[PDB]
Amino acid sequence: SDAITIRTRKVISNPLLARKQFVVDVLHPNRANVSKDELREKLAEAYKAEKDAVSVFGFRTQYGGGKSTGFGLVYNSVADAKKFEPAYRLVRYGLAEKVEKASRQQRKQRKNRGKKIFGTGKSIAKKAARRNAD
Amino acid sequence: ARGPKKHLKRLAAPHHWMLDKLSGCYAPRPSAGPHKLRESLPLIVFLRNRLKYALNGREVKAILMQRHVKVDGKVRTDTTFPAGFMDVITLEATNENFRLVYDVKGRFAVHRITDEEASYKLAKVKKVQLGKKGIPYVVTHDGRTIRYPDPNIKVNDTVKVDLATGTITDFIKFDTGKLVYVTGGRNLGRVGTIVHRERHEGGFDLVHIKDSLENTFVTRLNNVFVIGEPGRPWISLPKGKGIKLTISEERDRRRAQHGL
Amino acid sequence: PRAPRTYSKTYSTPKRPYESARLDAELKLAGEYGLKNKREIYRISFQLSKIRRAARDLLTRDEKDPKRLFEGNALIRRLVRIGVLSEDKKKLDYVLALKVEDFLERRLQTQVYKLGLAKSVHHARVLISQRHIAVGKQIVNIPSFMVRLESEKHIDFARTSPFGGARPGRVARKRAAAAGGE
RNA sequence: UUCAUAAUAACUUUUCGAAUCGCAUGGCCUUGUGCUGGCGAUGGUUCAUUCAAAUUUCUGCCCUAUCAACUUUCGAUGGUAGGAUAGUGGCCUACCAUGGUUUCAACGGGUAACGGGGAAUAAGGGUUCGAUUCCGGAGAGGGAGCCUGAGAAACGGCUACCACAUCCAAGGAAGGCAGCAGGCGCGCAAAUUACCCAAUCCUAAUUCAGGGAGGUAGUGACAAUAAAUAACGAUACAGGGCCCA
RNA sequence: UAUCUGGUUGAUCCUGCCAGUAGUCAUAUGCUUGUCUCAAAGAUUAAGCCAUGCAUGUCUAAGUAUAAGCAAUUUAUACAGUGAAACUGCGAAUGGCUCAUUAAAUCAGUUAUCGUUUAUUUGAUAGUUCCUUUACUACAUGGAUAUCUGUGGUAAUUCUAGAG
Ligand SMILES: [Mg+2]
Ligand SMILES: [Mg+2]
Ligand SMILES: [Mg+2]
Ligand SMILES: [Mg+2]
Ligand SMILES: [Mg+2]
Ligand SMILES: [Mg+2]
Ligand SMILES: [Mg+2]
Ligand SMILES: [Mg+2]
Ligand SMILES: [Mg+2]
Ligand SMILES: [Mg+2]
Ligand SMILES: [Mg+2]
Ligand SMILES: [Mg+2]
Ligand SMILES: [Mg+2]
Ligand SMILES: [Mg+2]
Ligand SMILES: [Mg+2]
Ligand SMILES: [Mg+2]
Ligand SMILES: [Mg+2]
Ligand SMILES: [Mg+2]
Ligand SMILES: [Mg+2]
Repeated sequence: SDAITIRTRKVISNPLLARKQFVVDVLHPNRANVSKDELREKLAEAYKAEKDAVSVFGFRTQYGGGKSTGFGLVYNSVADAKKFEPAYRLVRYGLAEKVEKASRQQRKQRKNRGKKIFGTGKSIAKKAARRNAD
Repeated sequence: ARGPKKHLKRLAAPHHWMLDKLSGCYAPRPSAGPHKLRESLPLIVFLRNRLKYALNGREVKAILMQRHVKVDGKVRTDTTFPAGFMDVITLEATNENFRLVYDVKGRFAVHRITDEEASYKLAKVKKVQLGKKGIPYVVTHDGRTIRYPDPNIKVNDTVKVDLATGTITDFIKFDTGKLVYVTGGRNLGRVGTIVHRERHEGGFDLVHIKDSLENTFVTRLNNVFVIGEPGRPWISLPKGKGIKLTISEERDRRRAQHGL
Repeated sequence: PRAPRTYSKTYSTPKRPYESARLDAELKLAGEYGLKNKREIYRISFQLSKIRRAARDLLTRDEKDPKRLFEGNALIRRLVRIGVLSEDKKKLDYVLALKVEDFLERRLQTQVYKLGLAKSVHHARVLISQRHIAVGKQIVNIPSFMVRLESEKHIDFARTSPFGGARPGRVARKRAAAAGGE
């Protein structure tokens, strides 16, 4: 029914990261939400953009509906994006993979263990072997 | 107790930073630097909020460590670098040069300048000492020292520094009837010509300052910073000519400028 | 901690709780302008009281003093923006009066009912609650919103609301379904 | 200022004056792989500088006379000299002097006393509360003493004693939740062994590592904010003004 | 919104105090609690006791790498890519918590350091080191310690002896 009109308030060229900081203004009557992926897709004819260097954050829906303010960062490169953007955002977008460590608590426990002990491990193993035998 | 304070809380922060009191509980404490913690302005406060060139601390770090940023001469790798008064910030990208000068109401206004005036710093003389071997050296207000100056340089005098080298090109002698800048207190960022000195014995020395709108204001020599001759400045001043306008005047201005 | 998150009281409770005349007046006001809470009336009175205090302070400072020139004028402007104060009436004495009735009249609850759209105040309230009132393009479900002179013409039904365009509501759909399967 | 500094005479278990690192890698010639040379990091004495730090001056504090004199043994007050201290000084020690504070509340005794900013309280003037978001200060069972370090008399550093208590094969060992959650106990009286460093920020050799600092939620009627729990309908008997009774 | 009403009497004026009333950014608590933004929360009593787990560690191009560790392909024979681990270097004296002390002390504002120390950051900064000073002085670079390999001791723990 409605094609959704997207204009951009407060446009900074931003040369320090080559990105473009602007306020994304979405107008979607009848439509439920923006769906950020769609907006990203759209952002291509707007500033000669690619579905890689387009970033959107914020996107709180205004009261009543229709209007939705956000914030956008279009980088000059994919490389640029993958050297200035926080990793979580990239993961959300679908560019860098979901980075896996462990639970914080487990990590902390490991650290504590490391602290409580001295050496590489081989010595400890040897000691254990001697305790196991005698 | 115990030692020096490392952190700083986002409420205990100096006023003319205008940091968001709610979002965040710690402010940036500027590191050990040239200017006083109270007078100085750190880069993250500036870059993130005054210019809006960043939105996060990480962003600021990225901006800085890639070494596009230059203050007076060098790059300064650290975030919390103290940049006080008259300091020049040259950003390598698009050559957007700034001098950190106060505004009418006391804020470090984003004053955009070209490479011509953004080549020299003005520096207030703190003290003149004869150092080792018998060498006179002049002390700038930004802690900086220049060895071998003009012999007629005294305190409260102001000095040009060419930034590329630690050298004096010219200086403005302290004289009653020489246009001036005020840097602290209730009256800050206003500009006048200095009417008369009050010499005084044993600490605190006042000068009476008069602007273009015939409004006298008296201030200590601590906050007084000479800019040059009456009529001609050595530094381009912020919009509104940096004259402390009355509240009524401000209201009028607001009511006159409804343009879209 | 964070610190500056300050919570304001916004209303004053009367010192005598069963002073009958006052109570009656309050009730009358509620009846006139459809009010769930006496705290709404109290809230508005508190606001008015604050304004009065400011006015009093200004008056205390002499005629054509700087403070009087500023703050009083600002207050007058503010009042004009809300409406309430008449365009002839801009002299601080008027502010000191202002009644209590006027604030309960220049608010969405009454401002919707003022030109029609509801034919009852309770109806209007209900309408406001259920999102079918827009200030211009933006939906307001605040009954005691306080409409503000410049927006006084742009109060209308929302774009996404029954009896104002868009779509049929939950009962209409049911009716349609019934019609389909008879 | 006997200041900075200069100058002479010396003096010192002679303090320092780079036996370091990476990315670059060109200029000219006597062709040595020569002399040179561009940034960049660390490191180093002096003097400024900020972050500070101790001291410090003035002025101001809650009750009580059922607190009238108080301090001087074992410094009270001052002088003089040293000692010590980063430096001033009863800050110590030697030696002399006999002062010093008080009825304008000294000195004692209390406190259900951390001090401010502040908070509540609706004329004005105040009252009462501030353990608590910011700043100071204090303390990390209780007292003591130190070590390293620029910076502690640290407390997630040690040392001993006192008190409360863990593990033992009884010979020995580690202790310190007023950090966060969690438990016991007390009591009128108070939350989840939750998640994450993304934001805020500091710390590191350092963009990258970390931070129950911090934030996000669970609980949560602490208070404060905002407001639903219906809205009009056609009727069927009577109102309230009335064309006239 | 500078406000008062009930109670001494048989009734009256007071004086008075007791009630009520209104608030709490003051607790507790009583039943009731559909929402939204906000969010204080072991202060009061015992700075009482505390099981367990976790709250300060850290590395870049650039202080040390022969991990007998991965990595290796397009850069890698003195190393050249990350990189645990351990020394050296910093930092653990910040933050956080708490209010038992403490009454001219803290503290507030206020001066001063011409009465001092200040790692760090920022600037500047040692042409002068030698010692009869031509047979002279490694400066085109001078000597032993710890990570790991093994032998372990021990009821155990940020204990660690011996050797290389
Ligand atoms: Mg002496
Ligand atoms: Mg107090
Ligand atoms: Mg307090
Ligand atoms: Mg207490
Ligand atoms: Mg305890
Ligand atoms: Mg101790
Ligand atoms: Mg600690
Ligand atoms: Mg320990
Ligand atoms: Mg706890
Ligand atoms: Mg409770
Ligand atoms: Mg915490
Ligand atoms: Mg609940
Ligand atoms: Mg009164
Ligand atoms: Mg009777
Ligand atoms: Mg009472
Ligand atoms: Mg307790
Ligand atoms: Mg170490
Ligand atoms: Mg602290
Ligand atoms: Mg106490």
